[PDB]
Amino acid sequence: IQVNYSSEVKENSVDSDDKAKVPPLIRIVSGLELSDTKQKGKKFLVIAYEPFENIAIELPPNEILFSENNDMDNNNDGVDELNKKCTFWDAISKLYYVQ
Amino acid sequence: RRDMEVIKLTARYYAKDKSIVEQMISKDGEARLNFMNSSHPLHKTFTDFVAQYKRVYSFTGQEIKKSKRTILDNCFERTQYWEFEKDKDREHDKLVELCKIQF
Amino acid sequence: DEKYLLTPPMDRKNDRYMAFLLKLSKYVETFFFKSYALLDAAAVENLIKSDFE
Amino acid sequence: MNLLETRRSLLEEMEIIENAIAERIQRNPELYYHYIQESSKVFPDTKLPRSSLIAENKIYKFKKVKRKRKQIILQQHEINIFLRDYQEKQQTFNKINFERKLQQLEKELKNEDENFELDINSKKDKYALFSSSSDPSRRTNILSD
Repeated sequence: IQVNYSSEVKENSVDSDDKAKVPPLIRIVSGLELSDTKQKGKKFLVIAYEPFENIAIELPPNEILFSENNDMDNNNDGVDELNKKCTFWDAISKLYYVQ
Repeated sequence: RRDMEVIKLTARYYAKDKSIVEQMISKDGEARLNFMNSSHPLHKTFTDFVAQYKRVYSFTGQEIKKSKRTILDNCFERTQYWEFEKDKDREHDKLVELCKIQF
Repeated sequence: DEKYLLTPPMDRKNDRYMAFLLKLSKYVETFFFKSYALLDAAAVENLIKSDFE
Repeated sequence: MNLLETRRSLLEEMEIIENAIAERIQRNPELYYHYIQESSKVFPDTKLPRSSLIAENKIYKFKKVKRKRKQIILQQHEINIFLRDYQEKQQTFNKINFERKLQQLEKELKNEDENFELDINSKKDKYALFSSSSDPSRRTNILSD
C-alpha cells in the first residue's frame, strides 16, 4: 500500500516537536468490535497518523506475506515486529509504504 | 553517472571562478543544474566536492613528504580524537518510546 | 659489543664459520623485520649502515 | 583528463587509508603500542605513551579487549600493505601536482542518455575495500578485501 499525505498545506501551523518525529503506525484489528456491531469476521490493516483520519483494508486471506525471519533478528521493537519488519516512511516526501 | 559528472564538473569550474556557473545559469536555462540551489539535496554534496577541489588548489606546487613513522603517529592521534567523544551515542530509544506511547 | 669480536666461538677467519654466520645473520634480520612490520625497514637499515661506516 | 579530479581521488584514497589504519589502531591500541615500544629502542628520540595506557590497553578513557598475538601481527602486516599503497599514491600525486569549454563538455555529457543504472560504488567500494571484516558474508575474517 502507498499512502500519500498533505503537501505542506495545513502542517504549516503545527511544528512544536510534539510527536512530529513519530511516523504513521499500522495495526491488525479484528472486526469483532465496531461502533455499530452488526457484521464481522475479518481483519483490517489499520493505518494511523495524528492529524489525518484512520484507514482500513480488509484481509479475507487468513495469511499473506507473513514471512519467516526476514532480517537477522535485530531488536529495536519500535512498536511491534510488524512495523519494523515491513513498513517504510518516506518522511521527506510524506509517503508511507506498507508490505 | 550523469548527475555525478555534472556535479563534479560544475564543481571543477565553480572551484576556480564561481563566475562561469553564475553566467551559465542565465545563458542556458536548463533544469539540469537544479542542484545549484541549496534547496536541491545534492547541493550539499556539491559544497563538498568544490571544497575538496579548492583544497587541491591549496598545495599546488608543494609535495607531501610524510614518512611511515609520521603517518602512523597521525593515525594513532586520529583514533584518540575519535575516542575523545564517546559519550554522545546513547540517545535514540527515546523516539521509539514516543512511538510506543502514541500507538 | 666486544665479546663476539674478542672471544669468538671459532677463528673468525674460518670458512665454515663465516658461512654459518652469514646464514644466521640473514635469518635474524629477516625475522626482525618480519616480527615488526609496522616499523620502517629502510630507516633501520640505513641507520645501521651509517653506524657501521 | 582533468588532473584536478585525479589528484582529488588520490587525496581522498589517502584519507580513506589513514582512516582505516586509524580505526584499527582504535579497536586494539596494542597494534600501535607494540610497534611503538620496539621503535623506542631503535630510534631513542621516539616519544612513547603513558605506561598506564599501554597496560590497560586504552587510548583515552575506554580500555579495549586484549587480542591474541596472531591477530595483532596479522593486522600489523595488513596495515603494512596499506602504508605501502599510501606511499605509492603519495608518490604518483607528487609527480602529478573557459565558459565555452564548460558548455562544451556539458554538451558531451548528454551522451548515452539511456543509461539505466544505479551508481553507488566509488567511495563505498573503497571504504569497503579497506575496512575490517571485508571478506566473509558478515563476520568471519578480520582481513579486509
